[PDB]
Amino acid sequence: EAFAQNVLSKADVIDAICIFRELQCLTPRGRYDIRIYPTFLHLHGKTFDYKIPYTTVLRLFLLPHKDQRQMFFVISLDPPIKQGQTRYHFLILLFSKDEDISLTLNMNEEEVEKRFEGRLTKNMSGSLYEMVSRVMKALVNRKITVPGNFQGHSGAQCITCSYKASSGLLYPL
DNA sequence: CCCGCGAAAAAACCGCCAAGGGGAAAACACCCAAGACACCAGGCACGAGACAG
Repeated sequence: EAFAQNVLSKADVIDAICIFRELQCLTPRGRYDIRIYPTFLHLHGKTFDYKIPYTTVLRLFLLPHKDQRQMFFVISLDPPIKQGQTRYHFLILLFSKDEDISLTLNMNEEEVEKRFEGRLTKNMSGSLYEMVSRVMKALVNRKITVPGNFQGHSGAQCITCSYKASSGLLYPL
């Protein structure tokens, strides 16, 4: 804080709409902060960084976990973000239902009303996954797909099955 | 039906295979396995309980 104050005392600072710090990502793997912009999102990592325009997004999927304790937030990309010799077709995020948050936008009330048409507010609070879903919806306009009318025998909304030498969850959307 | 329907001499220009299907070698990528890098979250240590004792 002292260094920041010393910097501000000499600089003339004039941005991101909202910044989520450290969100459990599964594809790619690791903790990544997410900065929101009017036309894209900056996925900042401890080493690698990516920038996904909203024009590249195709679908947003919000799925529950088999144990009913976690939430999967999937973003379908196009073109896929590239990293050396690998291309990711989906951005997967993992959240916990008991992981709340309180966010405040970097905009004013009237500007938010004009931009998001009242879909968002200057200050919000609620579950982390709910907040991310609401923000991404208000940004992309695409509706977030949710599980259908399927309910497995174990009461879960998916089936545990293998695929390409790897276990995982299959959701009938 | 078969066969014939004059001796010839000179010149010129046009006629100059193309496809469908089978096979060989090559790359072209899928699948599988193993190593090395980023990192993150799980154990250890410490404070601060607090709650039975």
